[PDB]
Amino acid sequence: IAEPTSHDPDSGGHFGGPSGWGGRYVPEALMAVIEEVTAAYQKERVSQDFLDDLDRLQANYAGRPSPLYEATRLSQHAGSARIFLKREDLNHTGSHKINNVLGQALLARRMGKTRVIAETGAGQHGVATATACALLGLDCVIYMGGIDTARQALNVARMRLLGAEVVAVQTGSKTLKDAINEAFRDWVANADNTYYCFGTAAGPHPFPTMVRDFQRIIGMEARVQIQGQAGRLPDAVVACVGGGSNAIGIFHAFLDDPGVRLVGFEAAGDGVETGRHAATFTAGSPGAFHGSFSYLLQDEDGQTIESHSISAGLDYPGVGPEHAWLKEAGRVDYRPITDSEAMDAFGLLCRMEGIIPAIESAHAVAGALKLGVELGRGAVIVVNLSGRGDKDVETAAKWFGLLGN
Amino acid sequence: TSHDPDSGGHFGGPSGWGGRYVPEALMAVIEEVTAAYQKERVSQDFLDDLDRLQANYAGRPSPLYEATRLSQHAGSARIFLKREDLNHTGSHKINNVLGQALLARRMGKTRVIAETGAGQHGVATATACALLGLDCVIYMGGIDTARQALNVARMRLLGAEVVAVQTGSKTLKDAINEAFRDWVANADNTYYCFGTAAGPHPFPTMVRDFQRIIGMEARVQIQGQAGRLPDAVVACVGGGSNAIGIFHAFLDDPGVRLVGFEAAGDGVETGRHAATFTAGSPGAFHGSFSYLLQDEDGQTIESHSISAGLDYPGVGPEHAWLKEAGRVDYRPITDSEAMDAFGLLCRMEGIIPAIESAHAVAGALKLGVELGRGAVIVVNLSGRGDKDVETAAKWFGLLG
Amino acid sequence: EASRLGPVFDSCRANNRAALIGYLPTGYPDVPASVAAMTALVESGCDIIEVGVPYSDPGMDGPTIARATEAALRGGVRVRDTLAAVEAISIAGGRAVVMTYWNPVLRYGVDAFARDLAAAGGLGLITPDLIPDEAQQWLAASEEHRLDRIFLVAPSSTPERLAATVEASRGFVYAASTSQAAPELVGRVKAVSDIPVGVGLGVRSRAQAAQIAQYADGVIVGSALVTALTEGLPRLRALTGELAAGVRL
Amino acid sequence: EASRLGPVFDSCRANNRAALIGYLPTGYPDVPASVAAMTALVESGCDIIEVGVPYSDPGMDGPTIARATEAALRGGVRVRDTLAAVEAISIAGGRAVVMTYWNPVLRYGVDAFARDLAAAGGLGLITPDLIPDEAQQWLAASEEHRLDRIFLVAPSSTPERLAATVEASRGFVYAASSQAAPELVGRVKAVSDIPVGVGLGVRSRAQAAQIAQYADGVIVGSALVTALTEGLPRLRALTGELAAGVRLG
Ligand SMILES: Cc1cc(F)c(-c2ccc([C@H]3[C@H](C#N)N[C@H]3CF)cc2)c(F)c1
Ligand SMILES: Cc1cc(F)c(-c2ccc([C@H]3[C@H](C#N)N[C@H]3CF)cc2)c(F)c1
Repeated sequence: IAEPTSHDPDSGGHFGGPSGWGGRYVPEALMAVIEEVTAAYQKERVSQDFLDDLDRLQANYAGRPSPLYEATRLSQHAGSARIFLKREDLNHTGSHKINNVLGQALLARRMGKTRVIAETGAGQHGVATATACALLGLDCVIYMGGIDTARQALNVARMRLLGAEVVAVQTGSKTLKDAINEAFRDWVANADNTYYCFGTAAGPHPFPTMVRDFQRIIGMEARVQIQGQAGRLPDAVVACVGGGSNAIGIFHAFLDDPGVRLVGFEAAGDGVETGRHAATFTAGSPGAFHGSFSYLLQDEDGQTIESHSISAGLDYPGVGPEHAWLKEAGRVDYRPITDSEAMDAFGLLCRMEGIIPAIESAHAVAGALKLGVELGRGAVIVVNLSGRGDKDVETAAKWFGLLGN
Repeated sequence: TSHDPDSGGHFGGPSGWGGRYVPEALMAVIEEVTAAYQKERVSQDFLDDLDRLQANYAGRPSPLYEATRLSQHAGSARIFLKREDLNHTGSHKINNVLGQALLARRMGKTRVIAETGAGQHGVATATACALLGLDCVIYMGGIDTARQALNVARMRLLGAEVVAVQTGSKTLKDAINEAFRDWVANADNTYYCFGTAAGPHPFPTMVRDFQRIIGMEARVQIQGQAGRLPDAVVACVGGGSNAIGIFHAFLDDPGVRLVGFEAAGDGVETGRHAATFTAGSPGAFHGSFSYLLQDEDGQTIESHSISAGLDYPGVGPEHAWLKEAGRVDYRPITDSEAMDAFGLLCRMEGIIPAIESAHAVAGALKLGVELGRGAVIVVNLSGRGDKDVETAAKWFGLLG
Repeated sequence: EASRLGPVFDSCRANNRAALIGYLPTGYPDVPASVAAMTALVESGCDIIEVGVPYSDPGMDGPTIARATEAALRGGVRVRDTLAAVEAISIAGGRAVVMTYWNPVLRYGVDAFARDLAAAGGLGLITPDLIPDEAQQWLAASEEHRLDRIFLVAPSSTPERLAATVEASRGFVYAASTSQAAPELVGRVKAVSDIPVGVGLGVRSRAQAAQIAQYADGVIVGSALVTALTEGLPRLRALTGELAAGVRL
Repeated sequence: EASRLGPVFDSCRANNRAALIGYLPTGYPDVPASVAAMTALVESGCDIIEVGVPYSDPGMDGPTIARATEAALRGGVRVRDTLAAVEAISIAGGRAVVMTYWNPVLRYGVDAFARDLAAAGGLGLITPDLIPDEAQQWLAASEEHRLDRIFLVAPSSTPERLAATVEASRGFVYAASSQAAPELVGRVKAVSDIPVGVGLGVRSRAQAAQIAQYADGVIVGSALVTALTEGLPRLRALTGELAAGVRLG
C-alpha cells in the first residue's frame, strides 16, 4: 500500500539533522493550521481509503499511468545515448502539477476545509488548483502577480471558467514570490476554513514531504517502465528543478539504486555570471525563505534577489529543502541550463519527435542531451517531460522569429 | 469486415453511399493507397508499430471517467466521458494521423499533405510527420490562417510548411480542394493524409479503422466500471471520424443507442448552421456520395458554427448508411446549448472541453433527462478546449 | 450505332485538320453575354462547343476558369441556363456538348438531365469527376437518350484503367494534362482504340493548336477563351479565328 | 538573573501605566531621517523602540510598513544601518530592540549578530518568523550575549504552543492580533508573569488607553510610519498622544 519513509524528515520537518534543511520558518499565528494539516496528512497518507480515492482520480480522471517514450530520433544529438521521456505532458491539464492538486484537494475535503487558496506564476498551478477545486466542489481563490495577470489574459479566463476567483497582487515585485506572500497572508487570516494548496515541494513542514509524496507516482511508474523497455535500471534520471516537485517525484523511486545518476537542471537564464538567472544551487546560498531552510538567491544582507528565466516555472529564487539535503549528501547533482540551451532543446524535440515540450521541461531535455554526450553510446537516460508546451508556443514562436513584426 | 464496403467503396448496396467520385488522374494513387492499406491492414509488423505508438507516444488507452457532478444536470443519468482530450496533441485526430503516416512511410512516399480548418488536423499531421521524418505541407484556409497564427506557428515549430489558401471562400472545404489539386500533381511522392472519415474509398473505411480503438476500449471500460453495456453512446459529428470511432464496437449491441450530435449554429431554422443530416441532402462531394449542405442546383452552401471542427458542409458516407439503416440517430445542437455545456463541464468536473465536444455533452444532458435516473451514457469527449478558451471567454464576457 | 460527334471528326479528317473544341462557362460574365459568346464561337469556326456548368467547388479547373464560374455563380447562374445555351448553340447550327461535375447532375436527375440535354440539341457529356466505375446510371441514360460519354484519361492512368475508360467512352476521349506527356497519352489510347482523342494543354496560340493537331483528333481550348472574353467579345472572335487556323496546319 | 527589559516594565507598573513600545523601520525615508525619527521617539515618550530591519519579503508586515520597507530597500538600506540606528538610540538615552525576519540574521551569522547588537547597546530581538522550534542557535546566542528574546503568540495559538512560546521568551511576549486581544493576554498571564505587549493597529490615544487596561505594553508601528510620512512634527504629536494613553494615573 503506502511506501516506507526511509528518506523522510524528522517530526520538525528537518532533513539531515534537527538543525538541517526544511523545518518551519513561519509565524506562530500559522502554527495551528500547519499542525492541523500535518496531522491530517499524517492520518490520510496511511489511509487505504484515501489512497484508493487518489488512485481512482489518477487513473480515470488524470489519465495515469503516463507512458515512457524512447525518443529514438534524439539519440544522434545526445552522443548516441538513449533518451526515455516520462510523458507527464500527457496528464490532464498538461503537467505533473495535477498530481499535487489532486492530493491536496482530497486532503482539504477530508479536513472539512471549504475554501482553497493557491499562488501561481504564469498560471500553471492556478489552473491546476482551480481544476481540482471544480472537480471537488471547493471554493477556489488564486493569487497571481499583477505583472503576470496583465500578461496572462487567457489563464485568468481559464481559472474563471473553472469557477475560481483571481486576485491581482500589486505589491512587491508583483510576480510569483509575491503571490506566495499574498496567499500566506490570506491563510493567516482565514485558517479556520481555508486550505493553502501549495504549488511545489517547498514551504514549511509538511509541505515538502506531502508534495513529494503526491509526485512519487512518477518515479514509481518510470522505474517499472524503464526496466520493461530497456531491460535494466537506467544510467541516469534527470529532470528540471524549479521548486523541485517534478524532480523529486521522479527521483525518489531511484534513491537507493546505487548505480543510477540523479541530475537536476535549473534555469540559468542569460547565464549564471550575468545575474539574470534562477540557478539557485549554482549561484545561491543556504538561507530561510518561504517557510523552509534551503538554498535561495540572496545578496550579502539576506535579501531576495529577483530571478529571471525564459520559462515561468523555473523563474523562482528558491528551491525545496529535500533537494538541498540530497545535494549536500551527494546523491544528486544540480547543473545549470541557459535560456538558449533550453530553446534549442525545445525546438529539437518539436522537429525530431513531434512533442512540443514545456520550456521548463526543455531545460531537462537540454541537460539530458549534454549528459548523453558525457555518458556515451548506449547510455539509458530517463527524462521527466514535466509538461506540454502549448502554453509556451507564443514565447517559442517569438524566439524563433515565427511571428515577425 | 461485417460493416465494410464493397471493393468499390460503397456502403449499403443499391443506395451507393461512398464510392470514388474523383477524376481519373487520381485513380492510380487511390488504387495504390487502397492496395497498400489492405496489405498493411493484416501485417503484424504494421499493427505492432501502430500499437507501440498509440501506447507509448499517444498515451493510449484513454480513460473512461464517470462525471458524477454532471448527473444532476442530466436527469440523474450517469454520464461517462471517454477522455480523448487526454491524447497527445489533445484530440482523437492523433489516432488517424499515426495510422496514415505509418502507411505513407510503408508506401515509400516522402511527402505528406493535409488540410485543416482552425489547425487541429494540421497540427496532428505535422506531429506525426515530425515523428516519422516525413516532409509535411499543410493547406489552411486564408480566413483561418489570418486568425490562427499560433497554430501556424505550432506546425512550423514541428517542421511542416503551411500554405494559406486564397482560392474559393478561403475555408476548410477550400483547403481540401487545394490539397486535392496538390495530390493530383504530386501523387508520385505524396500521400494525402485526410482528416476525417469522408473522401473516396478507401478513406472513410481506413480512417474509421484507425479510430475504432476508441470504441473498443470504451466497450471494455464501460463493462468494467458499470458492469453492463451502456444505454447510449453519443458523439459529436463533423465529418464523422470521432463518432464512427466510438460507435463501431457497439454496432451489433442491439440495446445500445447511438446518437451523433451535429452543429446547429444559430439554429437550423436560420441558415447559419452545419447540420448536415438535419438540413442537408444526398449528393456527391469531396469524392464520396453522402449527405451535404447544398442548394437546389447541387452547389455547396456555406456552413456556420461557433465550433471550427464541426464547421464542414459534408459528412462521411458510413454515417449516411447508418442513418438510412436506422442504427444511429443524428440530432442538432445549437451554439448556445454547446456553450452552456462547455461552461457546465468546466465548473462541475474541471474539464475544459473542445467546443466540438461540448455539442456531445450538451446532447448527453438532453438524452439523460429523457432516459431517466441511472441510465448509462458514454460520451466521446473528442478534444480538450484549450484552443477554445478565448472563444468561450468572449461568449461568457470574461475579457476586459 | 455511330457516335453523335462521329460525323464531326469524320468531316475533320476528310479536310486534313483536327477539330477545334472550345469551352466556355454558362453565365460569365452573365447568362446573355455567355450565350452571345458561345454563338460567336460557332461563327468564328469552332467545331464543338463545351458548355460548362459552373460548379461551386471545381476541383479540376484552373484559376482562370474557376474565377469565371465563381463570377457566374455570384451572378445567379442556374443549371437550366446551361440547357438554354445548348439550345441556342444548336439553333445557330453549332454542335454543343456539356461539361459538368457530377453532383449538379445527381441533383437534377441523371436520366432527366440526359433527357433535357438531348431535347436541347446537346450531343454529349464530358464528366471530369465521374469515372466509369461510378457511371452505371450515366451509361444507361447515355444509351437511352443517344448522347456521347466523353470520359477522361490521364498520363498516370494504368493500362487496365485506360483501356476500360477508352472502352466506356463514346464520341471522343478527353486526354487531360494540365511536354511529351500529351502525345504519349494519345499514343496509348490509339494503341487500343480508334475513338477520336481530344487534348487540352492550355492552348493559347495558333502555333500551340497546330502542334497538337499533328497528333490529336481534336484541340481543346478553354482558359484562353475565357481570358479573351474578359477582354471583350471582339478579342474572343479574333483568338478563335487564329485557333481555327492552327488546326488546319 | 533578570531580563534586559525587566526594569522598564517594573518602572511602568510602579507609575500605573503601560510601556509605550514604538516601531520604525531603518532607512525610511532614508537612513539619516529614520535615525532622526527614532531619536524623536525617545524624546517624545517611547519607553522601548522597535528598530525594524527592512526585509525584501516581509510576510507579516501590513501595507503601510511594507511600502515603507520597500522604499527603504530602494534607498539601499543595509543591515548594518540597523546596528547604527541602535547605537544612536542608546546614545540618545533610549532603549532599542530589533525586529527582524530571521534570514538577515542567518546571513549575518546568529552569534555574530547577537554580539554586534549587544555591543551596539541593543537589549533584545523580536523574531516574527522564528518560532521556538527553530530557535536553538538564537537561544544560545541570547544567553551568551544577554539579549531578550521576544517571541509572538496569536489568538489561534494552541494551549501547548502558547505555554512553550511564553516559556521560551524573555523581556516580554508579543501578543499580535473584537475581544481577541484581552483574551490572548489573559491566556499568557494564566501561565506566566512575563510582560505582555499588544499590537492592535493602534493609531490613537483612546486605543492605547484601552490596551493599557490589560497589557503591560502597547505596541505601535503602522501609525508611526504614517505619522513620519507626514513629517517629524506629526510623529512627535502622535507619540505624545500615545504616551498620554498608556498612562492610567
Ligand atoms: C505552503 C506554504 C506555507 C507558507 F506559510 C509559506 C510562506 C512562509 C512564510 C512567508 C513569509 C515569511 C513570514 N513571516 N517571510 C515571507 C516569505 F518567506 C510566506 C510564505 C509558503 F511559501 C508555502
Ligand atoms: C482523401 C481525399 C481525396 C480526395 F480526392 C478528395 C477530393 C475529391 C474530389 C475533389 C474535387 C472534385 C473533383 N474533381 N470536386 C472537388 C470538390 F469535391 C476534392 C477533394 C478529398 F476530399 C479527400
